Amino acid sequence: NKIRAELRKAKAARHHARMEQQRDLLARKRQDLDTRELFA
Amino acid sequence: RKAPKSDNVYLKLLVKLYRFLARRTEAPFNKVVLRRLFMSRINRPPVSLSRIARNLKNGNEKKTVVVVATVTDDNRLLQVPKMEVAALRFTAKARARIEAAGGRTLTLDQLALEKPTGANTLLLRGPKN
Amino acid sequence: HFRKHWQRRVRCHFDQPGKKVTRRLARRAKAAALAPRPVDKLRPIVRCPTVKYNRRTRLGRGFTLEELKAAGIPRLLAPTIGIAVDHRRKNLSEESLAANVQRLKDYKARLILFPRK
Amino acid sequence: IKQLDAVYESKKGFFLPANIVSQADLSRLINSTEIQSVLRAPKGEARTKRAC
Amino acid sequence: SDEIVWQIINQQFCAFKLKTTKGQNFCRNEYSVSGLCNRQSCPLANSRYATVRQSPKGTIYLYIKTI
Amino acid sequence: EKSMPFIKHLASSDRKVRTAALNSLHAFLSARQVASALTTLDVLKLWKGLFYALWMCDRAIPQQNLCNELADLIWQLPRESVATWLRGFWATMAREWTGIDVLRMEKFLLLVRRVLGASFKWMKKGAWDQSKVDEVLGLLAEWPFSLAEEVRITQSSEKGGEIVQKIPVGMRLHVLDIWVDEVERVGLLNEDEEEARMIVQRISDMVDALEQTTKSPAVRTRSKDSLGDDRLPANR
Amino acid sequence: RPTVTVFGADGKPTGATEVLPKVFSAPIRPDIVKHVHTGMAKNKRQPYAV
Amino acid sequence: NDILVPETLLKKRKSQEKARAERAAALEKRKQANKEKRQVI
RNA sequence: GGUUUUGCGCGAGUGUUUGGGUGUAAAACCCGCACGCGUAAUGAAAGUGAACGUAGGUGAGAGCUUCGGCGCAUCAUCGACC
Ligand SMILES: [Zn+2]
Repeated sequence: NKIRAELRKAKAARHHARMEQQRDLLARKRQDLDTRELFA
Repeated sequence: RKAPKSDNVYLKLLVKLYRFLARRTEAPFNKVVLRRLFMSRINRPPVSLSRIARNLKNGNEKKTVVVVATVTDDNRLLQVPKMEVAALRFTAKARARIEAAGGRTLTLDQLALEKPTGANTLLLRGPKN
Repeated sequence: HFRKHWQRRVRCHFDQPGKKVTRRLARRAKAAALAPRPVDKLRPIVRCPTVKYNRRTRLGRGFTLEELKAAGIPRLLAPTIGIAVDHRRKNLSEESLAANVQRLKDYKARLILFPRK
Repeated sequence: IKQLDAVYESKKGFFLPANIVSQADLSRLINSTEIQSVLRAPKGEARTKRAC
Repeated sequence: SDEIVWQIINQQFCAFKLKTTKGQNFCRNEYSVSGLCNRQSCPLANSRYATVRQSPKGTIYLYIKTI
Repeated sequence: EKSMPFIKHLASSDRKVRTAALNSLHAFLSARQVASALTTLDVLKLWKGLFYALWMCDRAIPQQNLCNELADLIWQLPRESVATWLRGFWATMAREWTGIDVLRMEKFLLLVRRVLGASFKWMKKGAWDQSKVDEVLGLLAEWPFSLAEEVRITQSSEKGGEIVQKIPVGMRLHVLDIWVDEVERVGLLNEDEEEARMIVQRISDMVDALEQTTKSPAVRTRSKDSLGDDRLPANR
Repeated sequence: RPTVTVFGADGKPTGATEVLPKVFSAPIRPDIVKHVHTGMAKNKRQPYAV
Repeated sequence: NDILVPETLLKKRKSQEKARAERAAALEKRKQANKEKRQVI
């Protein structure tokens, strides 16, 4: 039962790590002379 | 070879440019760039900012780093130094990080524009397989 | 895995835009029937059971009796104003109970009720 | 036109591509002062005379 | 974009092209000096171009196009 | 800030509209107080507008006339703003050098030659004002004959950002090819005038230092040829 | 070119001009246009069978 | 109204003058050298 | 359903088209949440978990060079760590 529990915990941890990676990617993507304004 | 395998008209324009440079100039830089342009994609592996910075660490700074490939941003590299990078294609993240660091993103046509003989240049390749 | 007669048991999807427009017409017909009312009933905020999806929340089946009583909406009158009621669910947590109470209060504050006949 | 601007900035996950060539004029690229200066002397002509 | 338009007009399609089995391709554009579709004379790929044409009135004119 | 609505009509596609916008800019440049208050950002917008106006100019003779007028505006601007005018011109040229196809490249090179000659013949009065000579030579030392690769525009503070502009080897080669012709046209190649001799000697030292310090073989060879031109006092 | 002129109902310029978007400076790739066009033309089809 | 010669054509003409001078010098040298070659053979 | 190669797009991320919005209506355009593969491995398992050295040196090595010297990819050896 501990074997099965650690398997389930590992799967959940992998999914959570993927979600955190997506959040980190979102954060990273968050981090007058131009023609469109001068000739507007 | 005889004809580029790529179907990109701009890649063929670059091929014409570097054929002319290789024929009318004794530059091994121009010759190797022409051969690498003739190369296929899997024979042109992408290079990373971590790789180019690790090659730039020594006194080779202020040399224009030249790679005929896609320059990809590497999340592992935390700080990007100032550098002038000229490559076939730049990913959006890589170009943005280079510009934020203060470097200069160049194309191969402007590379030939500035230094036709590849003076003060640092040639890099990607990892094979 | 083609041991059996997939020739006799292959079914295609050439009617995808037809089913899409049929579903749109069906929801439009429901809207025409319930012209001022919303097309779908209000549903509570519940949590995904399994450990892999604990931190995420979704929509439930219906609101709890305790949540309805706390929000001040009668059980027999909530379905008539468009609130799904689930007698099987239990709160088991003040956090979820308060979240659903806040949702029901927002529904009350955004709802306009007409006076019968 | 004013809405082409808005929609092409509004499309998520897509950016206006950066082209591999900056100066599209290959005639500019070849017949330029820097290139013509850096080139070496020609080894012949377009049409070569027959020797023997 | 003269090289790009030349590539598009020579490698893909040309509404003024009449390719023959006799080894020469003809250009139907009324402002082409030569009757052959080639890089030197293409009115579309050569932004700066010149042509000579005759009016119905017997008068001859020269035409200039610039980028 | 400054209200300058004529740049749009300068970039417009009608020759009459562009001429009217150029005359409006003539009146603007004549207006001394605004000319005294011209900043670097302002001169950058004006020279961008004139760059696109020349870009839109079609025929050879109109192009020559427009280039002459663009060169002649310098005597119209005041003393305290001539330096800003030339610096903004050369910043615009360095920013837009590579984007020009050959057909408009000839006329832009003619404009560069004309403006360089205009600066040299505005250097005039010692029969040559040393302040003007110093300004022009400082300009030539910074943009044309640079010991570095980039030019720093604006200053760094809480009220301003950054302009780093690289100097094109093409503009370097052109100035190395036309400075001898322009000094001959303006009259610094007279051996009697000691002031002229000192000025041309300073220019020769500038291009020579460029010859030893540069890292572009094209720049090296073309500077050597420019120094080897037989019309210079040294090689004669 | 920075701007383009606007023409009135009579075919003569109104006098107003508008800035061209960057989609008109975007690169031209006939090969990709070809591939997407064949994909779309096949995407419009309806099936047939005996 | 004389239509000045383009700057690129000026550069071409200077380069062509240099090329003609080089060609003339080389041709004269080859003439002389061929003379001594004929004598020695 | 697998696999090799060419081209193309993006790129440590990528795939709109289950579906929803939209429409000049089986077209075209749009995307909110998931999901598929990949971006760290090993051990039968408990589980543990990738820097001592410019992520190491030495020698080649394309290429650049102020001719003093710098050295891509990769290989062989001696290393370091999990
Ligand atoms: Zn044709």
